[PDB]
Amino acid sequence: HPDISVDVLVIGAGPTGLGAAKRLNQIDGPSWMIVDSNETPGGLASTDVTPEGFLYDVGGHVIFSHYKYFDDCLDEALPKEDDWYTHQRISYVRCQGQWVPYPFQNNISMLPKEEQVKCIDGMIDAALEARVANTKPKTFDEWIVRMMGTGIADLFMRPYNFKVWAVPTTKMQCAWLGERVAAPNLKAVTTNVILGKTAGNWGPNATFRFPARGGTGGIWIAVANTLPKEKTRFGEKGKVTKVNANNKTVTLQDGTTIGYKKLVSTMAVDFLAEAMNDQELVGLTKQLFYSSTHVIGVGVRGSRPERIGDKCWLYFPEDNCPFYRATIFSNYSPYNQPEASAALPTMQLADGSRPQSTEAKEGPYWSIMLEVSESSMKPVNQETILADCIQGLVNTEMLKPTDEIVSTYHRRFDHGYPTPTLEREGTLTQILPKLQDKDIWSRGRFGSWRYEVGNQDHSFMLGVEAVDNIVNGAVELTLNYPDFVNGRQNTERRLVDGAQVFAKS
Amino acid sequence: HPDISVDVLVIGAGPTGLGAAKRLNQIDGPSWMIVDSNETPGGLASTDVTPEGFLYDVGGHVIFSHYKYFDDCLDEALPKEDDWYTHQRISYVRCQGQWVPYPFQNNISMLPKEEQVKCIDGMIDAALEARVANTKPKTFDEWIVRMMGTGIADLFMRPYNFKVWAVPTTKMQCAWLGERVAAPNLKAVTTNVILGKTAGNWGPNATFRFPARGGTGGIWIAVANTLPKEKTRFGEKGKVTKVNANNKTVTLQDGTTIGYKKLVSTMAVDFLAEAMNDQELVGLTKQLFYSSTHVIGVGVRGSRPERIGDKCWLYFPEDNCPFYRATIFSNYSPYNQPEASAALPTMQLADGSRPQSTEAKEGPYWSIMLEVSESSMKPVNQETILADCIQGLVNTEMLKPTDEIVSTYHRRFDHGYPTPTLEREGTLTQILPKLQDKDIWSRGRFGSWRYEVGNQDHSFMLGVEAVDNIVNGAVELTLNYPDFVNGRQNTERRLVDGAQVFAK
Amino acid sequence: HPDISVDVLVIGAGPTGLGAAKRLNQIDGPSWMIVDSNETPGGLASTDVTPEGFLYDVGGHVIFSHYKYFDDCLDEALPKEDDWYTHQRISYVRCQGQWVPYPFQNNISMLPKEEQVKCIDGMIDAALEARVANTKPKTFDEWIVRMMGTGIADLFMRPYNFKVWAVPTTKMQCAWLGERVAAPNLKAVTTNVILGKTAGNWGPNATFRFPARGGTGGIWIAVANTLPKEKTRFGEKGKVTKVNANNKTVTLQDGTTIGYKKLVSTMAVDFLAEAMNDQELVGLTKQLFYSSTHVIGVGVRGSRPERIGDKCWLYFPEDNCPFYRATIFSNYSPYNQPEASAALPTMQLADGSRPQSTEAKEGPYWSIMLEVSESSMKPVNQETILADCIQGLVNTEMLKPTDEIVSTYHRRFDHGYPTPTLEREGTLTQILPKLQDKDIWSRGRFGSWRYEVGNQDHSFMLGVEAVDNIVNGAVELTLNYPDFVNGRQNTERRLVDGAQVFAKS
Amino acid sequence: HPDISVDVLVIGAGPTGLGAAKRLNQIDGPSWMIVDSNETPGGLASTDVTPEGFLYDVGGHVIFSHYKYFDDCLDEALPKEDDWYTHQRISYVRCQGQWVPYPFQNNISMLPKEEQVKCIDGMIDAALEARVANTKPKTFDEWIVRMMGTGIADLFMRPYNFKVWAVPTTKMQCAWLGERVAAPNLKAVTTNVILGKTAGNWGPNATFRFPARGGTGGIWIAVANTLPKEKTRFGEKGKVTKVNANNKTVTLQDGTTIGYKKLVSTMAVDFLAEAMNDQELVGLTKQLFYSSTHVIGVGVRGSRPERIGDKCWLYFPEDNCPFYRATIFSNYSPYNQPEASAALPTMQLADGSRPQSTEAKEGPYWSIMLEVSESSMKPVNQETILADCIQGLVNTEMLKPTDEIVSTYHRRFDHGYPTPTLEREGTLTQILPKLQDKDIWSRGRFGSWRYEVGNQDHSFMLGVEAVDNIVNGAVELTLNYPDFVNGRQNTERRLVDGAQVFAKS
Ligand SMILES: O=c1ccn([C@@H]2O[C@H](COP(=O)(O)OP(=O)(O)O)[C@@H](O)[C@H]2O)c(=O)[nH]1
Repeated sequence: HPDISVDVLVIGAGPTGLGAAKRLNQIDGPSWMIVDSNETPGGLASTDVTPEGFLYDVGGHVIFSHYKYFDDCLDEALPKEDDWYTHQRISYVRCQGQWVPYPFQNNISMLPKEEQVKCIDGMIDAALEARVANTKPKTFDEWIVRMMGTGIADLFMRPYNFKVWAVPTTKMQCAWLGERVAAPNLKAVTTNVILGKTAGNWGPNATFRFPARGGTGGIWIAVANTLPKEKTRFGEKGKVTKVNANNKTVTLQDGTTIGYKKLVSTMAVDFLAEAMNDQELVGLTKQLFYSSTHVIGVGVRGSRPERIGDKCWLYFPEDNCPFYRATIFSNYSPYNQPEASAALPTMQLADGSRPQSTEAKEGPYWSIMLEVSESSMKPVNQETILADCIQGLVNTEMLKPTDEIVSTYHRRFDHGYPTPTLEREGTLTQILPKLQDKDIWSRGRFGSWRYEVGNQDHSFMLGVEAVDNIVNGAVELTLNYPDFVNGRQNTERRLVDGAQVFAKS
Repeated sequence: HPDISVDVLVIGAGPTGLGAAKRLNQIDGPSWMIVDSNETPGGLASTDVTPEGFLYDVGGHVIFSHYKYFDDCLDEALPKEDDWYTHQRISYVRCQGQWVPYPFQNNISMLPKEEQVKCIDGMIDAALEARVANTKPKTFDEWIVRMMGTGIADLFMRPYNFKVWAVPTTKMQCAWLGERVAAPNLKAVTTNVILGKTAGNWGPNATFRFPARGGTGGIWIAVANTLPKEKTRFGEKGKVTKVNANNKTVTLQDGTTIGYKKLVSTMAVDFLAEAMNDQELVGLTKQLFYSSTHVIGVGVRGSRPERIGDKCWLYFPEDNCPFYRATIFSNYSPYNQPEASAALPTMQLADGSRPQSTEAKEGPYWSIMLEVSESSMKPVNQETILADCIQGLVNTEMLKPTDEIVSTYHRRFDHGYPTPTLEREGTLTQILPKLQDKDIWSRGRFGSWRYEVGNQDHSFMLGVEAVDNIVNGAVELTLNYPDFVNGRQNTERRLVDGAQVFAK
Repeated sequence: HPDISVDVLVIGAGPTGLGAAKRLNQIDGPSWMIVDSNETPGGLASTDVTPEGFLYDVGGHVIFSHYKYFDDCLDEALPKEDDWYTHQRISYVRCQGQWVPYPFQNNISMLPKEEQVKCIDGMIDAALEARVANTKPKTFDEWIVRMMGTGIADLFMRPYNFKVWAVPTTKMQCAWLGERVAAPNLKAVTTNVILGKTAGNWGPNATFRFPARGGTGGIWIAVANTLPKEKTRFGEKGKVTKVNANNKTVTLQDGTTIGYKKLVSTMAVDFLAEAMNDQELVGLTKQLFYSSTHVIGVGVRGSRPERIGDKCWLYFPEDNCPFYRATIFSNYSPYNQPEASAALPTMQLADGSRPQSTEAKEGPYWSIMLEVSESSMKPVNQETILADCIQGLVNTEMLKPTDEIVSTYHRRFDHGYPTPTLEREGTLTQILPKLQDKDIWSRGRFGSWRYEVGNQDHSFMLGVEAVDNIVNGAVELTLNYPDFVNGRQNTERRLVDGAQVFAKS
Repeated sequence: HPDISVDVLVIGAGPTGLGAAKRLNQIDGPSWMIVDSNETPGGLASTDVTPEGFLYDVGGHVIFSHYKYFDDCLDEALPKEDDWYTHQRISYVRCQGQWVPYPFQNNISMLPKEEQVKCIDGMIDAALEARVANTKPKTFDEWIVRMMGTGIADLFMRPYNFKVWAVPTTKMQCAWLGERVAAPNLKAVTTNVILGKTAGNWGPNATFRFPARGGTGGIWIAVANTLPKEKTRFGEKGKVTKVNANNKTVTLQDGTTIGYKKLVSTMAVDFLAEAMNDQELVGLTKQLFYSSTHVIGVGVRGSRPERIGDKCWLYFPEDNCPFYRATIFSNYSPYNQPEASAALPTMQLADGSRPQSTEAKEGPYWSIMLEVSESSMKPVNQETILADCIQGLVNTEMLKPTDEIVSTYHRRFDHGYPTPTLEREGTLTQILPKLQDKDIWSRGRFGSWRYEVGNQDHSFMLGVEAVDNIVNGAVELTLNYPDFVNGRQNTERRLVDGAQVFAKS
């Protein structure tokens, strides 16, 4: 007999695991428990803070929900109006020393004239071939050339996507992008070139809210707080070291054993294979691909420069900086960095030289969060990446050479993005059903490895829907039909369902 | 305060209502109750019998299940292997003196060559056009011609569908057919023509099962029997006459009042609006279109003729018979008609003449079930339709003039098919949201009026999913996404889910 | 027996007849003569002069030669370099207050933006449609729309062509336009729009030459002059009144009769039929359609205005003027109008008002030549047309209200354009063979009624080739295969052929 | 100064040279003469006879004319009705034991059902792709696949064409085939498949005439006979050995020199380059490609067998025989082989065995003429080719093993077909104009190397038109525009033109 027995054990307390927990807690039927090796829940949706008081999320995190259930839980956890800030998405792409509104492909109008001709010519060729196309594109690259043409492909899509995905567009599938990659309309785009008009509204994150305190991690801390504490085990005491799939037993680092009837595993599935000592699973998970994410944080002295303004996040396709994206993190909340009266010495100027004075001085302060991808196809020198990011901020004119840096942050996240490679699905349809036969629901950004349903809401609902399948025979819609859930408002499932209304009387 | 109060009230005990009831019974949470004006549950999935002992379903009823949950409930209701008979899905199209295997286009080698030429030319035109198509068809008619070409459309799908729907194909939408591209398989069709080959779309793995006893209606009696009797109210005592949606009160014919928190209504939505005395909904539901169904049954003396053979159901595009479909119902179960030793007098011969003798003779017997549609655009003379069907049987060479008819059956079903008109969705998306705002789940063949999710399995699951929506916040997939549920096997939901395992 | 007998009789001494005569003269085999009712050769390629000394051709006459033989004859006729002036082929379209360089579509950058948008959108439709087109257009109108799209077609080619042909574009065939595919050059059009530029289809290479003296008519006087005078009969003495086909006899005004073995007739075929008293051919030729041409000339005082500049001919699609084309005729040669020292009084101001003085003043002078079409489908008030044209010049900003007009000219030419109606070929394939069965070669702008080979060079060569068919069995390429002769370098036939080189030895 | 001096020298007296000569003789202006290294004119349109009395043309030669001028000359040369026989083309393709009516691709209906499926499927794929194609095929092979599909390509077009052309279809251009390779109509072909109908009327030689005596060579002997003998020089005395383009002098084998002003050369252009001692031209002509033709003749004892019947010529794509074509030469004229009363011993049986006796027996007789191609890509064993042909006749059931052969013929013609390679036009555009600038008209099947205009009537007219260009400035239409001359009735040029009629008066 194990030290503990539950009907449903949940491994991991990032958004996916917390979703499972919240639904299990709502249903209030089967016995359950949730573990995490980190004292603080949140996973990749956590927030660090530097010794100088600058917060950094794990790169640009912005909340946009496809589901009422997710909204209910966020609202329950942070109920007050002042718990949140609402923002309009101000996003641009850096091209030829100018800012082009996102998305690039919908704003050819803001490019130099020569590039406009190249881009429109390409789009015209794409339009004409699309008129007689009877096959579907097989790769990301093919999709790009078919929907946008060579000009936009060469000028932006190919270099940008390598820079973020850390693999070439030719290596990726194209079934994942319905809600990620705007397909430009030939008429609309040439119309906007003629009129000198912009088109900045595409996509589900054109408007967003952000938590007032604690960064994104504050959401997940607060959501986890609504759970019955005795059913949680966060910390070294919650680290899973072994999974015995055959005896339905999990063993924690400190030796505690947990018996389960059903397992919801949200750890990276490659890690799960290893913990299962299941060599067949290990070899299959090794066929999957992922990129690592470097997050670099820079804290800067001074009121917000006019050149920065209300910008939220910014894309960098070009080669004068190593990061693919920058977020003006100080625009998301005034509590993402120190108050103006906080005294901090300058650590260095942006040009890398030492400050004239070592004296602690006041603010105000603003804050830039940078992301740099890494993979076996795109190596990164970890020792120079911080300095390279800062010089890149100078190169791109985000920072003046004389700007004063009062805080820095660098952290590498090994599992950053699950790459939509050509091989992904062939591999997953071997992995998942083999786990499913053992009553293991492997779910989440790396639990199920599907980026198109890899945001916080998707993740949370992967957890919720796993529970709903386990208990109520629900369809795992988010897991198996990304375009379906992303294309509709999912209003049916609520934090209070009829089951609870009826049972209360 | 009403005589009875329940959390969820279910109106109607056809497949849809029985689905709601089965799921509620499984969940064993909220209180509930199911009513029907008929003593026998089953609705349009019920079965009649003539005084001569010949059963007739409400027209051809062949089960193809898209759902494990539905299978679970059928298996539970009729668990024994000898409760069912299995058959291949054998069907033909009657055309120009031939039984052409379905699908029609793969079998046109049976037609005269000159006709084959016109068919192939038309399908070539359609394939060339499909190659450069950049719009979807807007009408059923457009969809038909783009798939088949002119000549083939004119021979089968066009005239057949008018005889079925009782409205022209030019007046119907085509989204209900699903997302498949409307385009010919030119090579498959031309290949069979070149080879002089025929081929039906059936075989050892393309089968259906039919209940051994009581016809299709036997399934629903069995399913209903698994319910707690006290939570059902079937018959005159269960007829709903008034629905006060603001009080959430329903009034029965005998005067009994039922209070509910949520209503699952499976009656025809047009009757619901009348029962609600809601003038806006009456006006809206009166904008929907439907056809009535005449079911004609003919019992015949003799062993099964070779010309009939293993045929299951048959299509009639031509105008030498009024029915659009015939079913050799005697092929579905031996118990659909009397045993061979049963003695019955001949009522008439197939050509209408009187029999030589009035004496009762033995069988064996076989049985034909016919369907004729009726709408404002296609009237039916109820006084001659039986005789006209029987003449139709002679014209189509199903019966010889000498065949001895020993039983006849005719019944008209007012609400038979809900029509996928071009206007349907424009109307439904005003009716359904309004009923939803009043906590009324109107669901079913005429509850929600969507033919593409209008079979027994869809109907059942419409009731199941409505309850799952009410209780567990489930998505109503069958209701809103027919292509979704029809394109996959729905395995997740079971008669025994985790929740019931953990509870015990 | 007739008064005169020849092998080959040529009726008409316009370019077609002169071509026939030049080839007969070169061949110097069969006997021949050429007659004309006019003492001056040239036909519709003649030139008038006003009492004030302003020359006017019969509307804008610009030579583009497809044939070496035609070049040879023009050179022989006017051999000196100073017999010609050379000009670039400079033309514009008057549209919405702008002079848009030709071709119209490559220059829509001059139009307002919202209109550019509508033009480009329509041309995009046209390009997409052209990509899947498997049929040839059947009318002029369909051809226009397929080449240009709706918006651009509505701005220029549609209203302009109605004003030219005096019949709707929907009533004309399109084979006469050549074999080129009716499809947009979308990239060239959007590229000039994107670059905001203009560009006409002329330059140092795209030029025409124009006779230094006597207008276009000086060419044909000089060509005719190389003929043996005794073989010509020009004037009232040369007017044909009767053609007896069955007897092969022609009768002139003064009662003179000419017998022939072969007849080359260049008179309007409908007139030929009348002259033949052939009721059947009369009935057929009346089924042909033609427009009449009003030529209006305006002589103006002043040096050439800057706004006019080097413009040569100009197109007018809009209805603020009755003319479809204007020519800056004073730009073709300084001898098309009086020298600056010549003195003329002002007849009226461009706004119609009387001049302040009636005194004769000096120049310099410039000159405008306008064309107005007329047909049953489009009447012309011959009494107001001059004044309407002059108002048109003001409306189109060609003339200021103050401009001083010193000379006016108006002449109506009954057979002006042979119309390429949908019916034209069905009628001509009945007419020409019947004439051919009688050894009658009916050829020329109205001799054979085919606009696409209705220019000076085509006409001249129609006569040349008819003679060559008569004598040497040559194929009549120009007559029967317009696309062939217009698409190739016609260098084989020369004014001096082997036959003449060999004979003189 | 040279021994002889003429305005126009014609080298070669095959159809092309005789065409030149006939026209120079009709014009009767410039002096001229014609020379040939052979005493009997006719070139590749000549006829041999075996010692046993069996005639053989140089492979299947059948007369079909696009030109009245050609007709006039044949009719003048052989004016009597009994000089000619008229025949319906009866032509088949040997495929899988069956005779498939010509053209193969229009008679899929005669193939076995399984092959019908493969062929139609292929034609369906081709039709669908052709619906959206916007590029011309570049190679013969591409054209084949595009117009007929892969089933017919593999079954018939690819093996058959290598077998005639002696190069693979991938090496040839496709601009030459308008009148040679039928493009099948999907509806028509599948309709005949369904109805079991044949379609055997395609093409310009569906009906033909053949001279009653002397074989094809009889025509050119008779045509040459109409020329002034003193202007001809045929035999060793007329063999050109040297051409000096700069001096415009030709040297014959016997040392005779001839000065010309204009040269019409009809010898193979590669021979001309060598004779010119012009290394640059030799180098260019070596870039052309040609196949050699082996003609094999077999005379057979017996009345015409029923399996042969009225067959004219037959095609053999299969590798069970070396010949690409067989002609039933005895069907063309009763005078192509001996009378029935002639006694001839049996030389061999068709199975290869010697016959019993040397007894000379009577006929009647019939005759098969076979063609085998050869090139550097397709060697032929000359020592066995006769026996291989005869065994081929047995494999294809044309001859029974016991058939008695009474005469055999074999001759190799070095230049047989000028191959339409991809490179041909590029090379000819460097060759022909260079010769033209030296007053050399190189014309004919190997004079100008263009197969699409390589028939007897084409060749003749290339000579006629060259003279017409030289004397009268005519366009050389056949040479430069094969589809033009092949698609029209060429009726204008006659043996008696207006010129001769007028001068005779
Ligand atoms: O059934 C047939 C027979 C021949 N050809 C083609 O026709 C061409 C010309 O052959 P033809 O015998 O008419 O001319 P010849 O070889 O005598 O020059 C060949 O190269 C073949 O490719 C064809 O398309 N279908």
